[PDB]
Amino acid sequence: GPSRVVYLGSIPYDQTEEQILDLCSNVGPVINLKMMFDPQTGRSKGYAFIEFRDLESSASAVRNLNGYQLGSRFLKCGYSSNSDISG
Repeated sequence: GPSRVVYLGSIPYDQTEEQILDLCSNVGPVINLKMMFDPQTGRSKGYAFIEFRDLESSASAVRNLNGYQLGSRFLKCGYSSNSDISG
């Protein structure tokens, strides 16, 4: 059914968690954010899970961030679940 959680993919590898939190906060209030990193190098894997406070905000993220041009990359954004953001 509906979800507060989205995935955000194709993120430039140099984007920080702070930057992605700013991008998402613009869309709406964020209550959790998990950026994926390589366990050894710490290098970004170029995707994240974001949980918004409400359903309107996650829907807005899917609408506004899917295909959003961030530097040279085109973001992908769709619905995810509690399982994804919890690991």
